[PDB]
Amino acid sequence: RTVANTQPSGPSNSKEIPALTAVETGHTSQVDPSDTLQTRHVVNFHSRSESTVENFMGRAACVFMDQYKLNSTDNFAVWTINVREMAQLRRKCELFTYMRFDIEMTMVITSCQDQGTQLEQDMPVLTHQIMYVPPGGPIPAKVDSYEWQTSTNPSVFWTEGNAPARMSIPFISVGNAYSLFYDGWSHFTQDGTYGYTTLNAMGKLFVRHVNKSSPHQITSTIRVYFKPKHIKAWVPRPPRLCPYINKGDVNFVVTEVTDARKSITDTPH
Amino acid sequence: RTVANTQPSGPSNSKEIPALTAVETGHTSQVDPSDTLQTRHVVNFHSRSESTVENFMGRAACVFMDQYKLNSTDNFAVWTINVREMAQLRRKCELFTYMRFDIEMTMVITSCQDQGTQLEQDMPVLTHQIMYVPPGGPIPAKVDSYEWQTSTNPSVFWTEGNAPARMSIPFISVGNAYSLFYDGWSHFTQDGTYGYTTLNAMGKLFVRHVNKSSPHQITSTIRVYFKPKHIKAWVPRPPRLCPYINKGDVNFVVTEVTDARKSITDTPH
Amino acid sequence: TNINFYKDAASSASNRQELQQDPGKFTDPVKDLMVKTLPAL
Amino acid sequence: TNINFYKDAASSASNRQELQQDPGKFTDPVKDLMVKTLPAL
Amino acid sequence: TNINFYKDAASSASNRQELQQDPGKFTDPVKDLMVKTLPAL
Amino acid sequence: SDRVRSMTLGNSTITTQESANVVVGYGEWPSYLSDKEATAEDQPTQPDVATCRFYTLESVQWEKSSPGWWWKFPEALKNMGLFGQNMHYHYLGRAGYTIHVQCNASKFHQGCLLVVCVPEAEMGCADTSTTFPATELTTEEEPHVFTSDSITGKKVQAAVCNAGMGVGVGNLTIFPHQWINLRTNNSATIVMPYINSVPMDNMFRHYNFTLMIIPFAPLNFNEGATAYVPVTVTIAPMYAEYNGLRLAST
Amino acid sequence: GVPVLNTPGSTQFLTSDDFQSPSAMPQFDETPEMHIPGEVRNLMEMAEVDSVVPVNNITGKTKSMEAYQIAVGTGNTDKTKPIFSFQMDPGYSSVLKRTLLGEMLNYYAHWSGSVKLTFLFCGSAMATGKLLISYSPPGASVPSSRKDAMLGTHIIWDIGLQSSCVLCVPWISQSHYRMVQQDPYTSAGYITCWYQTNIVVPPGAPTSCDVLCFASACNDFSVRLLRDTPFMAQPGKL
Amino acid sequence: GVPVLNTPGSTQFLTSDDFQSPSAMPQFDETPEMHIPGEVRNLMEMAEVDSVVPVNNITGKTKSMEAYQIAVGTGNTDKTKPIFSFQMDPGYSSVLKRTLLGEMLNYYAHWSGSVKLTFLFCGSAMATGKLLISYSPPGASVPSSRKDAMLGTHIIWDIGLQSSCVLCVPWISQSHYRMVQQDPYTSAGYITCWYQTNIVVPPGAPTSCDVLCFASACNDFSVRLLRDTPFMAQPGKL
Amino acid sequence: GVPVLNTPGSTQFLTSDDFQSPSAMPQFDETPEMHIPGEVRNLMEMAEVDSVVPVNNITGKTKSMEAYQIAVGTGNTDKTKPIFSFQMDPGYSSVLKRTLLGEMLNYYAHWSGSVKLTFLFCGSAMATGKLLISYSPPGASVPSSRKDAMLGTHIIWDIGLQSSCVLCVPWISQSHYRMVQQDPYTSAGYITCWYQTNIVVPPGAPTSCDVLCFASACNDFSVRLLRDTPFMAQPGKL
Ligand SMILES: CCCCCCCCCCCCCCCC(=O)O
Ligand SMILES: CCCCCCCCCCCCCCCC(=O)O
Repeated sequence: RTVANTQPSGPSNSKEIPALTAVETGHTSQVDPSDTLQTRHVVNFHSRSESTVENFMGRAACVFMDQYKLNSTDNFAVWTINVREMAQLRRKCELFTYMRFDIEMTMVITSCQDQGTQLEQDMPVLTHQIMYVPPGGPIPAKVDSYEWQTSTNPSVFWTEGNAPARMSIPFISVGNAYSLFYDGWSHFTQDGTYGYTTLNAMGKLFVRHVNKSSPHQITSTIRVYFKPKHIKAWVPRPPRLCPYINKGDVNFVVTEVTDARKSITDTPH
Repeated sequence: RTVANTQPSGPSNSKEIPALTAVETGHTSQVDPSDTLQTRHVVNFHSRSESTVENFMGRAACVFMDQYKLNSTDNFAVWTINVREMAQLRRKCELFTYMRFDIEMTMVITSCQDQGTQLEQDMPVLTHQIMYVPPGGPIPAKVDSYEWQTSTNPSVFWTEGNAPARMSIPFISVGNAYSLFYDGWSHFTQDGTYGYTTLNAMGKLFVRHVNKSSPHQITSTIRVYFKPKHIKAWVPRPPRLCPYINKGDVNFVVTEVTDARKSITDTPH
Repeated sequence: TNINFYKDAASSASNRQELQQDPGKFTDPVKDLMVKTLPAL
Repeated sequence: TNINFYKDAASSASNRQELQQDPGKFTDPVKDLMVKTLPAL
Repeated sequence: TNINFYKDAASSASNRQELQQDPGKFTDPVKDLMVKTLPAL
Repeated sequence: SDRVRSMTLGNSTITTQESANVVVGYGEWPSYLSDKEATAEDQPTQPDVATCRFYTLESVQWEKSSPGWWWKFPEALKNMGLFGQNMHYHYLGRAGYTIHVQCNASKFHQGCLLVVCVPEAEMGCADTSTTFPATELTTEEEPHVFTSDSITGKKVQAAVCNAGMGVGVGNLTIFPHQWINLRTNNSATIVMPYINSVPMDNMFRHYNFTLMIIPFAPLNFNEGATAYVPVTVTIAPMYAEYNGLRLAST
Repeated sequence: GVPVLNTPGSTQFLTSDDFQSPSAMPQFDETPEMHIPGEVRNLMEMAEVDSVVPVNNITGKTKSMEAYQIAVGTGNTDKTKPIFSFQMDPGYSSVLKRTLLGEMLNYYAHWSGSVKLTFLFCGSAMATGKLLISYSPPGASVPSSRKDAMLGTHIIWDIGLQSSCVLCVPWISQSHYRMVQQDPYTSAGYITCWYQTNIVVPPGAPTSCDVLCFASACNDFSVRLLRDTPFMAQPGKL
Repeated sequence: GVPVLNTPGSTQFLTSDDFQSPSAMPQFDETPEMHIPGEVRNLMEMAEVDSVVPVNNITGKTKSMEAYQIAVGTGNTDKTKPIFSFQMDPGYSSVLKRTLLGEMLNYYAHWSGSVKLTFLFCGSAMATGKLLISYSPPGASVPSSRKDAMLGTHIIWDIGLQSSCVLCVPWISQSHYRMVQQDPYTSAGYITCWYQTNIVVPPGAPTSCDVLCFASACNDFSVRLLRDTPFMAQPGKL
Repeated sequence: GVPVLNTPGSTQFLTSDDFQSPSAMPQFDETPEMHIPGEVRNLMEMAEVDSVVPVNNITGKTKSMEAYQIAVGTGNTDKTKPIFSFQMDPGYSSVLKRTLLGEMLNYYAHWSGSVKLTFLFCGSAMATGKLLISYSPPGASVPSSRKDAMLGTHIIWDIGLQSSCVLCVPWISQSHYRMVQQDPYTSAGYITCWYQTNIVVPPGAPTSCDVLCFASACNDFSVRLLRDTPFMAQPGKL
């Protein structure tokens, strides 16, 4: 599974011109260092492991951080489920237009115990219900609404102090891939929502405290970490140089192509 | 296990009239899109998975939420064990008249630490005894009564801060199926309890704190989640359009057949 | 995997890998066989 | 090891031991085969 | 026992049952073989 | 020789004398949607030559100061023959486009065009808060020009350096790309197959890809050379299959 | 004992988990299973079976029986107007949301398959007419002329002895699974019924005949992502 | 039950863990996979594919298109000066950090392989000249004379019909994996382009021709240690 | 799921545990291993290799080079006195504690094996003399006369061309493993060097010759119980 070994080369004066190619063809030259220059026989035990899209997405990264409190809509956290909320994994997922990945969510929830005048009352271990409402499903409006009855909606019901909750999610896109980039309008009139927001509507994630109330306000932070696995990247894209501005669109502020250097001949050190 | 593939079709002028059927027969037409119209050969890799009654009931949903306190009858929670208490799983179970399901109860219990004048005393980890009294068995009247001695009554004795308690329950109905719908009176004189309350008398669930007392009032909420597994649905029923009013009867307030639209020709967008 | 670690049959994982289906109970409950390619009468 | 303890295919460990690679999709997408040892024209 | 439950080779128990030893790298590094039962010169 | 090329898709044919090898989109040749990968049960309308022909779009003058142009396909093919008619009269459509960009320049002309088919080139709004209308990115009649610098308003961010998608334009070669270098090339052909998550998608709401022609080296010609150097896009959908005959959408 | 490393998913109550649990009553002799007719091993079976849909769900008529009744008449007036029109997607369309396929659709987030709408002419036996029941795939405006509906998928229903024509929507979608929730991306087409010919009736038969539409699922039909139904709303404890 | 001893790594969320977890929706019928062209099973494939690099990243030119343009001229002035010079290491070099190999390098901490820089002469067809594109391995000063660049690894680019010479940096390193982050120990060499011969042009052709450098990865190229990219900085919630 | 009973050793970080843990970077391509000469697969190999010991560790001489130098002279004075004397146990003996075997001994609590002390005469080539290097097993007083040392294990070193006699302490112990820490029970013997004959030198050679003692481990040598070394003391953060 290792990369191709550098074949031994020698002096050459021929008509092969391996270095001389044409980018006009659009084909990146398949040349090796043995072609242009003279190289020794180096057996490359180096392997393109951890560079696989499966391994690259294997690193779990946050996609959703929100603060929901105990003792309105601030007692539970609502997440329009998209990878684009957090820039760290968004740019990874935006390296490819289509990724057919089974996403492994690992919720990390930490209670904060908000600083108040009175904080001398100790609440028992806080259980957390991370319910997933599929798109078009019943969206709860209160922390005790009927939607929290998980007849069909999956829910971990994670309790604090245990191992972080983790529920692997299959490939749920209506299409055959998750369109991270989708230059398309929601409506056929070409008017509406432009971007990944249209196709990447995978429901919502409502996070609440299973505990009814606490003597003092406790604002637990739900840190959702998305680990893509069984990924099928299908159309590669460059990383977005510009910083992410909107989580529902690719809208960006202009950014330099690279870090500017003093001169075209400016080589530090 | 996938659904039937759309067989290729072509132009047809014959006496078969696949589209022309008769609903007077009571038989839903077995026609395919290849029959009425002209369709390409589409291999349907789509499967009727997650639509199975086994998978549909696989999603665990709440059936019983109650608040029982620490430091009368309010110190333990009594549940006449029925799926109908919570509407979310009730309508799922009411999709079929008879369901022979081994029910997997997963109790989710979260302490609340009721807001009081003094809450500066920290109680150790609260253990919770979820006892099941079979129908006709000894029903406790106090949190420390002799009934809590579980000589025969199953009890998880779950402790807070651990994994949520889960005790799979076999098919315990006296009949050969759980009659979710039962248009029958309790007594042969046709006078008494009408509905599922008659046949679906599967005992009671008493939830208490194993801890004798606490310095301050703690009202833990028992959230019982029922996951049917090994389900045998036997007589399908439509979902109840009307909102559920009573948990012991099908009694309902009249509701529209569907969301009314402005006109018979009113097509939004 | 599919190994049952509990003796009781009910104390086992849900049979989510069973996709048996017989719509003919509801869609085709008539005594006389009805073929779509012939008039229903 | 490689034993899958969950019935659902998605509920399995990531396929981090698969190092399949076809750079020819991107590096060599031309219809006519281009050999480095000949002029590209 | 010796079963490796993690795919990565580094994510395995230490090889504490390997007692291979070659002191001749340090104790006997001379090019010409030196036998204790003869003068070293 | 590889420089000469001839593509006879449909009635229209394109013959070139200085054209490098055609860039098959991502190495896979376009084809009709197979029954295994088909999700629509309608009978596919497959005009082999009525719609699968070379459509010559509006030619845009490659000025010295031109930073770039983009066409949004297949919406750029509206009102272009029976391909556009089938777009209008069908809910779902799939096509593999062998775009052919013609830039006839003399041997004394300096310049280079990255003709790159970016699948799903989601364009960024000039003002990040709002969203541009459809007219700003759609390419029904004229190519939408990338601006040399940043622009503002309810339009598409046309900064050529960011390619309008917040992406390094020099890295746009990651997508199926061919270079029209007037030193060597005068025409670039990219045979891009149908590229989308869904096997067939509507051809109005969703643009299957965007053909971005980015002059990396601006056109440089001395006085006396032809100043009107045209960049003519001739795109031929291949294996075009449509499902869902419906009322024409306009 | 055995060295066990707890995964980050330990001590959680995932709702959709196939985890074995200890039996509440071990070795409990379940009541012997009997062959109760109608064993539902999938709710797409109850979707496949016909269901009268409330096509005429105009205000007030949902309370009465006229919601399902599709009114047709032997009158020249409004003959160039649709008998009805509604959205094809059973998930959010007002007509099809509370029907058997729709009710078994809003319990899910994704749906795929060919909806087949069986149209029963509930009129006089001598009332003969030709209708044009047309599913128009999305991407264009709702058909406002019978020609526009004819341009899409359509079936001519010649009302006769059979009295029931099945308009099978041939799953004209750009994605393998349309989304049950209302989203323009997976927005379905439009099912519109028009008059291909008037409902000719004898002088002794009523002109205002009725039609019933039975939206049913075909063998292709499937749902992929389960979700709590928005219809069943519980304001509080029962 | 089974005696299980929890390892000291229990109840932790390691980001790079191959731990199986319960399915959110068990037996969920994923949409059937279709052969979407361009399947990326490794991002070293997108590194291998060419990418125009911003060689002329002088202040202001990064905003415009002239960042990639490598200016060459038919003038005797500054002919003994490099056409360009920059650091070979794609990780931290200003020219190569935001290119395809560099962007897929700053997502990692270690990189190994032969960077190949394809240089495209974007000038007049009759503009013929010889350049000397030289990778000098580290350990010495940046080449300030064309002879110094010739002393290192170099290729003479005779601009002609092909118009693209590939300078393949032959991985001249003292370690199996250079570090992406800027460290003097694994500091790479210096890629400098000079004039082996002037860019001779006819009187009717522009003197100020342009060159594009395409830094691409060879088959040897690999990255070993993943890390969050320093380029993608998120000031706050989007 | 599987019934698992946690052992009383669960959720603990035992330092000496062979517990598998999840990989920080899964499928990380480690740099290929090269045959670097001198592969140490056991630190008893570095114990076995010779090491000059500070026999003459008198105050002040530990700072200088004279700690290793064992002074010998061509003088009748103090000829009936030991050339040196110290404790055999490398764990706590001042001479042998910081040597290669001793340093690899204080990293352990138990030690077993035959220490071999190679004595190199670093004097004039014509300086010939006979020494009596004697290991006396414990249980008796430290040898104060050459006869007492002769009564124990001893070797006569005839200084000549070889110039190095190896006094191999033949592991005279009452237990299979002596304890590295200073304890009288596993207290080792006493290594004392005396003059069997004077160091006769020619008139042109220095009388005050020097001797170097190389305490080395034999093939028998082993250490059994690891412990933090008392030598490496860290007062605070570096
Ligand atoms: C708590 C159990 C259920 C968990 C469900 C939460 C995850 C829903 C599925 C996410 C799909 C991938 C992310 C959105 C699509 C994309 O932009 O790639
Ligand atoms: C704590 C261990 C014992 C658990 C016993 C609690 C569950 C009792 C059995 C419930 C049967 C199914 C629900 C009632 C019948 C129905 O309406 O379907």
